[PDB]
Amino acid sequence: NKCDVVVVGGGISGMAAAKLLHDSGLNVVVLEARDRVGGRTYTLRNQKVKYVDLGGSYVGPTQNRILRLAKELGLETYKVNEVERLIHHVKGKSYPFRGPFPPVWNPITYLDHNNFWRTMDDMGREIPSDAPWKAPLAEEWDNMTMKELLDKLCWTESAKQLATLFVNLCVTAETHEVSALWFLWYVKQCGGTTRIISTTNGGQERKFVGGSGQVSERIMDLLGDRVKLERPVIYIDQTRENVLVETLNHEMYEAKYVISAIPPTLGMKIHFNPPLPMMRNQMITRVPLGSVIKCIVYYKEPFWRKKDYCGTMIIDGEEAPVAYTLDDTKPEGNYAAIMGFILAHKARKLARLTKEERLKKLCELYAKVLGSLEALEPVHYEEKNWCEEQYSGGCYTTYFPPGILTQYGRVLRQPVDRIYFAGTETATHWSGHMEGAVEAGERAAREILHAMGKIPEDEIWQSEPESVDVPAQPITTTFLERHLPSVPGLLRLIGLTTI
Amino acid sequence: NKCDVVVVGGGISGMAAAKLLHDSGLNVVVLEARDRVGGRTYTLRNQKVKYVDLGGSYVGPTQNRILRLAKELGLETYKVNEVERLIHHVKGKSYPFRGPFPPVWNPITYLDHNNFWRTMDDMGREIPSDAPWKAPLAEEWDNMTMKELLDKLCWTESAKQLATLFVNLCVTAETHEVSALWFLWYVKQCGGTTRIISTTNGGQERKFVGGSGQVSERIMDLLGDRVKLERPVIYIDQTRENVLVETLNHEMYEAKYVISAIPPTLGMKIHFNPPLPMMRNQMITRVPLGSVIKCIVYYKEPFWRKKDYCGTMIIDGEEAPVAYTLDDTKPEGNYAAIMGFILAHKARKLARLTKEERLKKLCELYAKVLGSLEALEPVHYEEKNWCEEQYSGGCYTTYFPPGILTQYGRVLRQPVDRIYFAGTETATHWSGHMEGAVEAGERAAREILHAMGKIPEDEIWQSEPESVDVPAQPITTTFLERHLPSVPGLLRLI
Ligand SMILES: *[C]C1=C([C])[C]=[C@@]23C(=[C]1)N([C][C]([O])[C]([O])[C]([O])[C]OP([O])(=O)OP([O])(=O)O[C][C]1O[C](N4[C]=NC5=C4N=[C]N=C5[N])[C]([O])[C]1[O])C1=NC(=O)[N]C(=O)C1=N2C3#C[C][N][C]1[C][C]C2=C1[C]=[C][C]=[C]2
Ligand SMILES: *[C]C1=C([C])[C]=[C@@]23C(=[C]1)N([C][C]([O])[C]([O])[C]([O])[C]OP([O])(=O)OP([O])(=O)O[C][C]1O[C](N4[C]=NC5=C4N=[C]N=C5[N])[C]([O])[C]1[O])C1=NC(=O)[N]C(=O)C1=N2C3#C[C][N][C]1[C][C]C2=C1[C]=[C][C]=[C]2
Repeated sequence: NKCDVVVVGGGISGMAAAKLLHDSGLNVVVLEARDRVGGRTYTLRNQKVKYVDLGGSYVGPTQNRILRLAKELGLETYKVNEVERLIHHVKGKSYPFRGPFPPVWNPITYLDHNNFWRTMDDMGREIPSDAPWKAPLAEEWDNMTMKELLDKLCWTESAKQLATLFVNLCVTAETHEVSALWFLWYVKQCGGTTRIISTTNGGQERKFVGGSGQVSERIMDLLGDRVKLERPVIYIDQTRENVLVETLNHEMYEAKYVISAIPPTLGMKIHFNPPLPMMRNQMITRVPLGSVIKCIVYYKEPFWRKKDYCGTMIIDGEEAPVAYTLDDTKPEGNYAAIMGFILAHKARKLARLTKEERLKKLCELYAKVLGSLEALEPVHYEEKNWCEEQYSGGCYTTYFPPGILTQYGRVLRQPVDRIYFAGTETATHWSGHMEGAVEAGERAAREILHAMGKIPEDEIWQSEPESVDVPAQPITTTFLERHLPSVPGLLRLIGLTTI
Repeated sequence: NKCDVVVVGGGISGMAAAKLLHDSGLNVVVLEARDRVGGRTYTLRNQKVKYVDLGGSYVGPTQNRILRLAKELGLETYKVNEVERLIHHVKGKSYPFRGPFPPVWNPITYLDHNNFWRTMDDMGREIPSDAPWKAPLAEEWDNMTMKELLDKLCWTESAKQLATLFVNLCVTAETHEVSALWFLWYVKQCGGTTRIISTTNGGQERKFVGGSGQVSERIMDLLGDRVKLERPVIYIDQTRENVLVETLNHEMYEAKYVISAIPPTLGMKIHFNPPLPMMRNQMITRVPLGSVIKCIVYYKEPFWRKKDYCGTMIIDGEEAPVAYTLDDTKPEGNYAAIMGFILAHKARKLARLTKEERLKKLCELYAKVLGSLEALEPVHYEEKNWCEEQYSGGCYTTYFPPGILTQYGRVLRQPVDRIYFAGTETATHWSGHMEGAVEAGERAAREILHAMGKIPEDEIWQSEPESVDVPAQPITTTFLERHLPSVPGLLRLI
């Protein structure tokens, strides 16, 4: 019944919030809908895989909050394998490469590719991380989809195709589904195009030894019986002196404050008294999560390494069920595995199939891409379709369709009386990621500490010292990358010389 | 506790479903979240207005189901005033006109306007009403917004501005918010551009004497204590022999079948056991409702009629809080009033203001557009911001953002075990309207009758005889309207 703060949701954000509050001496309760904590993180354990992350998994440089929290919990990271060559598979052919990005040889195509990424980052610099709706061209950019932006910027199909895959992979949505302003904000607040996408020096550099689910689990261990599992919140009443929070199994909790640490749209599952203010009421119907099946195919050995492939495949084309893979082999070199994402519309399309049918399709794809018959001999398979989850709504995160972020973005983390808002979606750095979950959980907790008069206003948002274990190299450009013209730029230079 | 069918939602669709089932001899219970029935319809009564529709109000030709149901309930309609001239107000100036549509004089502009509406209807003919995702170009049209389509088709700013207002008014959303495929389907399934937008011979021809709220109210009267008010459904369990439906006030209902007669996204307010199938689970997060404040300003007299204006104003431009009005005066000629809609982003923008501030802005706008100081002297004001409604989500209806209808549209009315889906959103004719609410409620009820073996499969979908009281005139085109070239067409001919 009675406590200081009810935290709705026991994912990383809710758990990080509860831990901060608990450490500060408050009585906290975590109400978790599922029979488990972790939410969009889920580490499955069995003898065949030992452990496997079926949800969020990767951490990297500049994600200092999750790294600190995980380290404090006694967790270690290891590096995702990127020793050997990456593969870019396009028009039925594999092109192995080193360095972070697929090489482009055609001079015009090179100009187009260079300009596109540059322009994405250029536009991003005009977008405040904490207020994307304040960008000078916010309305213009919000009123077009990423598809329209690609159509305008990409003068080659090659660039347009790679850019599309980039969007699909980053936010598990189609280019036509998402606002350009939102996507540009999303990339920028993850440190830019290079940082968001890279393995070495980027968001995918590392995984936790033992799985990411240990973050939430070990916090639950610390909190003990303060975490209530199988307590979906159905009702929040703020009409009386103390906030009343009711669960589906007919329990009532009474608190001074509430943190909502659930995906924004899942706020819809709660009936509010009094009703939410108009802007939030409508916002939570406007913010879907993306669509993904995360699939892990196990093999006797990491055979791709013998062919000087690290296991990273960037796979273009409608026929390919999986557009991106990473080596998921354990740091010890055993439980050899390829992790692949079935993205956006393909998650919808292929969900109809059986698990065995999806396995077959993946193996046949990998055999082609790796040029290896061994890919047809899996020893085990695990998958998770996040679209089916009632208490997630999707993965990885919430996307904003055209027009929504400028109209409703302001209210995402605006408190509603005594309800404060956590969740990765409310983060200003690495939103959509485990890192953002930590930032948002701890910020929301500190908003409550400030409301209680326990800390000053300037302590609500707190900077994080850089990890000593995972230092960040800066993202650099060359002179040529900076100043090479776009395709229309080159054409204007031709026009002026001809005239 | 125990009944044959639980209907979730006591709007027109839920009520029409419950009435059909009740009339067939089944024991029905209606679980309604609010302390009233009617949902997106709401008729307020007081001495100042007598009655006023603050939600859905208008009915017209080809809406034969709502007309039949209302007539059976003892309701009558009257005609919205369109005797005198309509006004098109653009770039700060009022252009009175007769006939249904604002005249365009510039030849190039005329060609562009003519082509646009014609193209909208041409495209709609390729969109199956019962399966828009089966349109030949479904993906192409679904993957662009209405803004992109208008940008492609409209060679004049004049056409683009009127087309934008048309979209804003029809679906209370911005052109950039909505899928082109969905919007083209929406218009087509209301009988086309002329039918959806027209007062005389269209969707806005008539209102119910006494208010539209009477449809739901009178069905509640028939059903008596079978209607449970202030029973928001929170939980549906289909794991056992009978379906279990739980409400917020801790009541449990047990039924053979359930009809969900709530806006699709409001399905999110219910926790499901077992979980919903993946496609519906995600669909109900992808389908918002539009944004509108419906405002009615009352005057001593319908003074605009004296200036030979009917009260219809089509008002372009960002500064105007209200883009569209109709005369809301009673058939008797008293309680003179102008009904206006504050649409889409303007509903969001102006919601910050006080009721009094909104009244002032509307009166000043109407004074300008009507060229009448009398507009500055209101005697009363009523308004409703549908964006604030927990158990509606918005008005008038659900819109589909780009990419959604083709990917998820199939599951909108697909049964989930013993749950069948009503609500205007699931209609195939006049979806988004009170007519669609009736169609969907009666169809969902008949799906359950068929599942019980009471009626054959071919009786699930039932045709409706035309109203004798509100007959439909056909929508016609002229030879020139049909064959005049577009702007690019004229350029190719040059
Ligand atoms: C799913 C997923 C996947 C598959 C993958 C991934 C992911 C995911 N991600 C994301 C993450 O995970 C997230 O962000 C997190 O986790 C979040 O957190 P939060 O905020 O906390 O949330 P959640 O988890 O959801 O939680 C919540 C909770 O609550 C609950 N509930 C609900 N409702 C309710 C409740 N309770 C009570 N009551 C009520 N009513 C639930 O149950 C839960 O528990 C990620 N992230 C990171 O960081 N990393 C990673 O890795 C991940 N993953 C991904 C990724 C991807 N990546 C890719 C590759 C390449 C690239 C990319 C991207 C970009 C660029 C490049
Ligand atoms: C709001 C509105 C307005 C302002 C206006 C209008 C409208 C609206 N509309 C629409 C209508 O109203 C609709 O459609 C109907 O009503 C619907 O129905 P239904 O389907 O049945 O639905 P609702 O109502 O919503 O109901 C539901 C119910 O449920 C309940 N819930 C929820 N949740 C829950 C519950 N319960 C239990 N549990 C749970 N959880 C609720 O509460 C409710 O009750 C319309 N329509 C028609 O027809 N008419 C009219 O007039 C209308 N309005 C509008 C219109 C406009 N118009 C415009 C002018 C010119 C033009 C236009 C358009 C187009 C073209 C042209």
